[PDB]
Amino acid sequence: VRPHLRHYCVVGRETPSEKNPQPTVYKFEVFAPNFVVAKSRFWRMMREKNKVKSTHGDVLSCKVVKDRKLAARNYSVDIAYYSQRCGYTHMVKEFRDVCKAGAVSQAYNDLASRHRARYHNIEVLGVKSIPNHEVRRLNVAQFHPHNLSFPLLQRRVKAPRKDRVIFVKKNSKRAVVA
Amino acid sequence: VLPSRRSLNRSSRKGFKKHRPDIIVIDLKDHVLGRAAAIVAKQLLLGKKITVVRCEKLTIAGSEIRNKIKYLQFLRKRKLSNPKLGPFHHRSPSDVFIRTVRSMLPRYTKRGQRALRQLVAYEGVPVNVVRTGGRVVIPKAQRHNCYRNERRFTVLGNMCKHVGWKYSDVVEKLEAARIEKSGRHHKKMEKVRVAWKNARKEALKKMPQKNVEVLKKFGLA
Amino acid sequence: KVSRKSPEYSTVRKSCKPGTIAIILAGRFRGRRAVILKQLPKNGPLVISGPMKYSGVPIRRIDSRYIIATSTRVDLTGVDTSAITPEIFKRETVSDERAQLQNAIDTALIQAIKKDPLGKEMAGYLHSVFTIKPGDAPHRLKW
Amino acid sequence: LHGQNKNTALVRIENVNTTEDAKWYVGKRVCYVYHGYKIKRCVRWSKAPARRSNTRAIWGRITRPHGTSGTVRVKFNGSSVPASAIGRRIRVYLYPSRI
Amino acid sequence: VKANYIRAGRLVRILRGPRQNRVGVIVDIVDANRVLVENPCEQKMWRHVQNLKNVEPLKFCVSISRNCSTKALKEALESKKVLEKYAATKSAVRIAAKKAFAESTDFERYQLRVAKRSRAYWARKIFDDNDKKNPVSWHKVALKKLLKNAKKVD
RNA sequence: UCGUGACAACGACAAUGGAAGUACCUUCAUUUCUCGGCCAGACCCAACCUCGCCGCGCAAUUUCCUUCCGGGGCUAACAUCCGGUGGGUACUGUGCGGGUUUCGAGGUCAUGGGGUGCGUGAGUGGGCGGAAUAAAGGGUCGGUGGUUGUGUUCUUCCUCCUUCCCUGUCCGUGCGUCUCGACGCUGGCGAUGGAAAU
RNA sequence: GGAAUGAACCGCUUAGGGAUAUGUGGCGUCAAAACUUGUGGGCUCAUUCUCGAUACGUGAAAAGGGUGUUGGUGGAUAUCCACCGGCCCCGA
RNA sequence: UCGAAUCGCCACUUCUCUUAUCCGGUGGGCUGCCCGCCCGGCGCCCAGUACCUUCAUUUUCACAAGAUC
Ligand SMILES: [Mg+2]
Repeated sequence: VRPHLRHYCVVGRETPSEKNPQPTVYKFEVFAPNFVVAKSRFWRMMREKNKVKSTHGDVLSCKVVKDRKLAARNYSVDIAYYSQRCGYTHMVKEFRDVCKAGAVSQAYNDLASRHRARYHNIEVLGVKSIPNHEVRRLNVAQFHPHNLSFPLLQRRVKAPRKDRVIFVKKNSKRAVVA
Repeated sequence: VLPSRRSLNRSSRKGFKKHRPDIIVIDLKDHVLGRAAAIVAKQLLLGKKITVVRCEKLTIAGSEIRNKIKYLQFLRKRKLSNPKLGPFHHRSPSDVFIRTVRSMLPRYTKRGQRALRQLVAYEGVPVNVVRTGGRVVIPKAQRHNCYRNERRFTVLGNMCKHVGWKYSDVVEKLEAARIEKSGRHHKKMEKVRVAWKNARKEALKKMPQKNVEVLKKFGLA
Repeated sequence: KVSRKSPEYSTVRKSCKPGTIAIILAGRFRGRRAVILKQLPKNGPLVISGPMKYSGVPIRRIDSRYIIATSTRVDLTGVDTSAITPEIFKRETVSDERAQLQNAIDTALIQAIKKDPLGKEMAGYLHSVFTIKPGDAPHRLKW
Repeated sequence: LHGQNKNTALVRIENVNTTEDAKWYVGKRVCYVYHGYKIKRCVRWSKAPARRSNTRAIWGRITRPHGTSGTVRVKFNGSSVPASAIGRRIRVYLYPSRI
Repeated sequence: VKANYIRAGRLVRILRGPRQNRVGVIVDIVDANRVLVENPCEQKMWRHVQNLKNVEPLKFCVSISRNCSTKALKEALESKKVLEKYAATKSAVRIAAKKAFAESTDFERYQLRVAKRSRAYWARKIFDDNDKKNPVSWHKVALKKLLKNAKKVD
């Protein structure tokens, strides 16, 4: 519900014709805000790989995939982003999340803050739920142990929107103004 | 202020003795300077009378060296041909707060000038403000909801000293005297506070049996 | 279905019913409570008469937009209120014919309130006065 | 940013702070109370002579909420409210009542 | 320093959500600022994600393991009777009282007003007759000073 | 261009100017005075615009859920993870609905009315009158043979009966050439005055 | 109508007026709007022409450096080496 | 002389300090769990929850036609 970038599976093919009857049917996994963007990414991949353009092809399915459950997991996401003066950069990162869509949305925000890369310059190669004992990052492995505990400090507690005072008495909750 | 003979004579005929307008007193200890000024300025424009005390305890984000340099840059500005017409650089903490609030008001219309007239801005808690009533705070600028713990901050009084203010010792001497007098008085009347508390208790078992149940249902007894 | 020409026709809120306690919001009796008795034959104003002993509000007419109908109701099956007719208000010290009508209806209203199981609490309730204190919100209440 | 339009006024009421609370007050009557400098005509000038005074009132109604913090929009009958009322008290009555 | 620790089996109360002022037990921790909350002995409150800025830890704890079954959690809660103890806490009663006032029907509001007035009157009567003997108020203390001052002249 | 008497005020934004109100002045105009072309408030009909509450279709809900094992992992276990076994039968999408044999409310100082009352001042209404009482048009079940498509039988859709379940049917009112005019109920103010109102 | 200001930029193009909704641009105060919205993530500390923050707007910056801090890639060993990014600092 | 706008008040609030902090203080047992100990208020229509008690014709809104100063 919270994450953007839903999980889409796009199935398509080149239109049947002479000199190429019964063309191959391809499958594509993409993470996009809506199915219009999902189909746009599918044809960009088809154009640069199979030399097939959207004008001469058709889409057979634009289904939304379903995830397993609501447990805590480890996700490995290998991603690539383009920039000038550096070309293409490939990396593998690990995240903690609940579903594949959430992990990939985290990765997109992470690349924005740490490397200043926008959505259309980023290509996702794969996402997989890996077990413990084979994650290579300490910022993820520190949540594995049982009996894990920590306190909440430096909290900023804001009141519900209905209460929301402006001036309050020094030694009481009297709410002088508003 | 300073009622002339016209005012005293009119009050004598009419029978009036005293009058006090509705005023809010804000304790400015541990408050972010910019956030408190913005909240107060909007309330002034909405027709409120505000008195702020302890203006020497306002805090500014950053180190004391950084903020002192910022003031020395402001002090450098003056009308070269006639400095007595140029910008005026006030030095007391209470004057600095009023200047900050003034820059957040339309100060060249009669509406803004009237709004600025409704702020007093004392230093410490003077004798004419101690017994007026309970003080208030602004939770949106309390600096324990605003600053991260590890960041250095400046106290306004310390920064106002070292650039020209020469009443820091006077203010701290008067504040310490106020604490002792207020502390002595508050320890007194502990008997009447306890007596009233022992009166609300045992008031139950004297009230009718139905009103106590209603009090229990609403979590008041 | 009821024709608009017929006297029984009326378009008033379902909250305002005979026997309902109401808070008067305007006029010389603002802030007091009274019992709604009936409605005038056409789509006219309601007739409110709180017990004169309790709230000191006599029989008069009021618009439904100047009261707040509370959720506490007193049964009025015993009372008749058939003597209340528009011409008694059309006539425009108190005449004694008005006094006898007010006194007779008041006794029936008082007896009906006493018949209610919470009669003593209701009598004290009708004595109270509504006001807006500094720091309360009438829009968050439930009535 | 281009200037003001004086046929509508903005009123801030105590203890609303929410759009849902401001929607309770749509349609309610509003008045602004001030005084003149002599006794002019008033309602019930002949039936209730005790009412005669320098006090005067300008009435209006609440049309719709403004923003998300509980401010409302008010139209003052045909004319507009004077600009000397900015920052002063406004009365918000409880009638007409839907409750 | 004295904070209650965030861990599996710790009861929390929700601050500002749709399920405001509700209690559930933490069952797992995912990253720094997200947990899974569940309470099987109350309507709604199935397993769901909750931000750590929207909960407050309580003093009560239940011995369970991370990612435990719903039937295992239900058994653990009833054995320790933790939910009943929270209901007896003063913080819970204050919250329950505020909800009761929001539902009031202007007749119970009058009844509460009568009850408070009755207590205030009796407190005033109790405070006096403890001021006649062992005076404590401002006026009763000054009466002794006045009487002794007038003894010599009168 | 200047003097004088009366008055209005006014800090310093040079004045002048525009818009919208207000406070005092009016040798101005129009209306009313026992009905009013004055000021308010509520109500009705039509129209337009909103909010609550309740729902539907689609393989969208199976790249999924649950049990019993073999790996693997932690700690004694469980869990995250990978292969198999038998059961399956609030949920991250998309297109839409709901007042008249009645689904609950709100607003128009942002609209027109004679506000059903006289005559040609044309209530058109599933809404106003008269009649009649499931009227044709849908949702499931069980059978019934033609059809689309996988795979070497079952899967859709049709037409034809059988069970229950839901809803709402028919009729009716042109003017003797054309146009404009007609402003209900309640209170305040106004009874000829250096009067009210615009 | 917006970009504080500007012939030419952004939006839109113009009879006299109401109601509703938008565009560009915005919602700490000046100044209408989050009375300082989120029950969303990260990164950053900037001492003397004073860190940064609306395009056109060279309406001001380069080569070259810094484990200051936060991320990646490729090799040895159960920490070391080489290289490349983000924000900040020197060059100024 | 003045007709005016404003509509809570208190000798229980009117002392101080912290927010990585026993949020009322405060000890003990085995680096987080468990176990003990002691101590804002009034105000809204009988001076008070109880019997009794004048409200009008100001007969449908209008600055509260009433108060404070
Ligand atoms: Mg604003």
